Amino acid sequence: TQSLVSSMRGTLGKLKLIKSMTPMYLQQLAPVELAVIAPMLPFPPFQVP
Amino acid sequence: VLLQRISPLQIDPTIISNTMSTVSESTTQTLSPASSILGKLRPSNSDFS
Repeated sequence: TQSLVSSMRGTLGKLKLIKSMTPMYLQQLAPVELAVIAPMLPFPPFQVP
Repeated sequence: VLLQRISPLQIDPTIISNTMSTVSESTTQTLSPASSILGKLRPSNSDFS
């Protein structure tokens, strides 16, 4: 109906513009923290590409 | 009864009541096309007989 599609577009256009730091963290600080932690593990890392 | 013994199909009376829960309509209206079918088409589990 009317006034459902409009609120749906508003919810999606706001949820796109939500202010969360997690994608910044996952590209700037989480790789260097994994590189800090990874030598001091009792089961050292085991990777296939 | 003999078809009912060996047939794999069964009832699921709740599937219409589940699918008619997301029909967009207004509370202000007097008619209700989502709720008229559920009164017109009520399941009672004795419908395969």
